[PDB]
Amino acid sequence: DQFLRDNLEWLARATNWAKFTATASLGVIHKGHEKEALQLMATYLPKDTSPGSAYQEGGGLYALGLIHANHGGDIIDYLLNQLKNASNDIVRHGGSLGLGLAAMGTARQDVYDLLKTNLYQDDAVTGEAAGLALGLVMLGSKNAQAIEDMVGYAQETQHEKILRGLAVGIALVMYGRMEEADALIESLCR
Amino acid sequence: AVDTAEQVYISSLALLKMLKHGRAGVPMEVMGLMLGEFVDDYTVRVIDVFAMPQSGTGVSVEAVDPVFQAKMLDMLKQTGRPEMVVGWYHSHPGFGCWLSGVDINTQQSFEALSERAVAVVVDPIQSVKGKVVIDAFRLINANMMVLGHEPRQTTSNLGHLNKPSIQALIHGLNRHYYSITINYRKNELEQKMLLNLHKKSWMEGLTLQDYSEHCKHNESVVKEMLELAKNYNKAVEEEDKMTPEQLAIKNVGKQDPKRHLEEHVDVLMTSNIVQCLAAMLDTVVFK
Amino acid sequence: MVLESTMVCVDNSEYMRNGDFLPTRLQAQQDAVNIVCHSKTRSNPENNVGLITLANDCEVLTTLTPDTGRILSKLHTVQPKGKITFCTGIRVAHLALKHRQGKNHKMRIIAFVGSPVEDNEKDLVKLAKRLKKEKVNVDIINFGEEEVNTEKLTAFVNTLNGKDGTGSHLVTVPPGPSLADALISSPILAG
Amino acid sequence: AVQKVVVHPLVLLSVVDHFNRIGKVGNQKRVVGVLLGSWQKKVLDVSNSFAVPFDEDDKDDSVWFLDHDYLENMYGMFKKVNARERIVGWYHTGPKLHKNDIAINELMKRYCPNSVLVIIDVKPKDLGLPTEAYISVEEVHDDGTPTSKTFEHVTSEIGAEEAEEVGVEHLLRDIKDTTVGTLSQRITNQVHGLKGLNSKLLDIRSYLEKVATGKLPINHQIIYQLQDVFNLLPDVSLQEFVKAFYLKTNDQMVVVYLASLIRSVVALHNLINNKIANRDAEKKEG
Ligand SMILES: [Zn+2]
Repeated sequence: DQFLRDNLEWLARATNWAKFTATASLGVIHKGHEKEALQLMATYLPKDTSPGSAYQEGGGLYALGLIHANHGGDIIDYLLNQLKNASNDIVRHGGSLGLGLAAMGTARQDVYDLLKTNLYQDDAVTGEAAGLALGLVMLGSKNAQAIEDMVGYAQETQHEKILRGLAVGIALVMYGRMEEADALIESLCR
Repeated sequence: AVDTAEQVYISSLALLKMLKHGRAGVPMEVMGLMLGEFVDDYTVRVIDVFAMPQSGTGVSVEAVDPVFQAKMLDMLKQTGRPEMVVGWYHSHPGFGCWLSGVDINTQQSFEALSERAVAVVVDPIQSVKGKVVIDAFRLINANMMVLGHEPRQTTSNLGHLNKPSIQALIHGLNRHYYSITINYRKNELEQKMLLNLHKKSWMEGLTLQDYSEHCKHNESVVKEMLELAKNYNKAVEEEDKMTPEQLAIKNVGKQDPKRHLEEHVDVLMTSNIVQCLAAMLDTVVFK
Repeated sequence: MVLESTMVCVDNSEYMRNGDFLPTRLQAQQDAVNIVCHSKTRSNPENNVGLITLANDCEVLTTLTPDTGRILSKLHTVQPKGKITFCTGIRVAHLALKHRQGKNHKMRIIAFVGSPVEDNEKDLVKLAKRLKKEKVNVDIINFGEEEVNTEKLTAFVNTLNGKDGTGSHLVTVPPGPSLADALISSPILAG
Repeated sequence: AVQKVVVHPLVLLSVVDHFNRIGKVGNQKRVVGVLLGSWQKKVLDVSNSFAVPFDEDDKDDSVWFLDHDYLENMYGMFKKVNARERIVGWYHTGPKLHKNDIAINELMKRYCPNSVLVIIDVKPKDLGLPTEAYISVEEVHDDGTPTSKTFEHVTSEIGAEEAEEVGVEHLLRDIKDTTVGTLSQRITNQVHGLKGLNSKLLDIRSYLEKVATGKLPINHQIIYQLQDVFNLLPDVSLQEFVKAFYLKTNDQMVVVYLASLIRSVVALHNLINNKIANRDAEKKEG
């Protein structure tokens, strides 16, 4: 990528979620290249230098999640530890998305637990974060307690983003179910 | 500093006090105050609305009575929830509910004290039923002339709020001001019962009385309006039989039709009221 | 200062209309309301004091307020004719104490019993354990004629609180002629 | 006196949102507040209201109190901002009034000559138009007992004026409006009919249950006269009720005759004109 070299003042105009997407494209163009993708970004790494851009450092782990989707490696736990470290909820935005997207289709267990205690941190913009993450890890599993807890957390919460993240979350858990899902589809539609 | 797309969570009690305080002052513009809680920058809620008394100075920053605020918040302390004040509102029944010079003259005071203090205006006149009407205003910071004036991010509620683009003179305030989105939160049980509360109009008063009052009249004296309807039969259909011949002269449709369609079909729907409710007599009279 | 809400209870029983307390118990308990309202005024400004009629029907005419002016107006022409009722007289002031806006004020009741009561010992011990659960401290001052050296009322105050609870004190009228000011002279200095 | 009251959705919600106020903290009893009425005429209208904290012991189920300073200066607040508004009474959420609710009205009779108490319902269930209205009146009795107060029921209706119409009419967003002539009258035939069935059913269930359990009185008084009013009209033919039959048949004559007339007119116009523009569009294009 020459992008940051060819366009500069446009990237200096970036503010708020712009630096999220800016460092998120870093992972879209680096999609694949599983080996050096972590160390090659050291200049663009999710700092966390604290003149807070913090949607920046959230989008950095988002970039690492876009590359690590489907199969993956210890970088998944590398993002998991950083989810348990640094700040909140700015890390969970793209970080938990990285944790859930990398475990997508793998039917990961501990992610469902540590995302429940992460879901209880009670914020708004992180609503879509844990919702899409928990929906990706459970893809095709058609589990029970996962949808039960996602539909049980939607009451006391005041945010509509946790409703939409859990909307696609309980939507993504069921794939190719045909008439098997219609039992829940009747309740969701009614 | 940081700016993000804003959403105003409103309570039905707030909107009720809004239009009620605005309807009692028509034509004269009144002055209220908004009550609620600031959760964060990108979301805000108004959980209550109370009205300020009208004074001789008119609508002005001095119209707010400090001893009224002290005694009201004390009356809110003995009330269940004593939430802190947030912002102000004033109704504009007589015109298109645009902020005047005094509205900004009190806005630098409300932005001084309170960080946000969103300004809301409401009018009964625009729509009698099917529109939110009301209005929304927030004063942009003049100290931001250095940086850019065009946030936010997550443009969803923003680009959808701008439309219609709200005329010219209103969006003439889009310079130095900007609107804010309003959504109705449920609270579905109360929204459903209050839904049926106004449905008592077109359904029935008790859901029993008014169409048992249609069992009171019940063709009474409802045939008098059938005699006027059959006079509309003779009237409208004697000129309706002149239409198809003229259609053969002018060859053919003048676009048209005169309409001069439907109508007494509804009179026959009252005949469905005739057959049904009179068939109830067999149930009423026998046991 | 100490935080609490004191609810004074005048005795409207028909036995309280006699002039044994000079010149009359009406003005005697009026001065009793005078000394309790002025002492609580000299105690804390945040103390609000209402009145309650114990005998016959229990109704508080003056909503709980720090100003005793309306209370002093109800002391006149009160028409205190009726049969003394005890069990309800404490609970009616307890409901008036649950209407307080501020919850930092302790619940306190002062009442005057000048008449023999038919209240059974089972009723006062049920109110005693009920006030134990509700923490309410009641300081009663016995006026008028009653059972000599009142027992069920003394056992009511005893069993009302404990450990310490510092506390509920009962002041009974001595068996001798005295002014009402001399009867209230002891409680105002020490409870 | 007071015949009927007009209860706007604003006052009802003003009680129910206070049922959220003290309902989040709970627990038992009911939401009681001061009712602000508007009297233009014998028909009563309601616009605004305000609620006051209230507690009632059970011990002592007859003990009740309100904050008069809240009633005083807030009335001074609401009368200030609006000079047309004044208190016509109080209200509570019931659902069924306990015998102690009388003395509340007797205390505020000094504020208003006649205070009408409005029972309301925070959770809609049955059977129909919610809440209730009771006016304070002394009817004595036909038995000459010392005068006692049994509140007479005032019929309550829901209405609005202008802005209160604007808010709720946009807030429905639920069912078709109306629609006039088709679904409207027949759904009302279901509701008013069936809710009239279970009304008198459960009410006649109380008629027999009160005789079975709850005596005395209970029965007397109005039982013998009210039940005979039920026995006023059985009411069947012969004779003149047979004449009303085919007379009603003679009434449906005209309307259904007109129905066939509209059928001929609608079929004539629409079918002829449509086939014209149809055959013409086909023969010209094809
Ligand atoms: Zn103005």
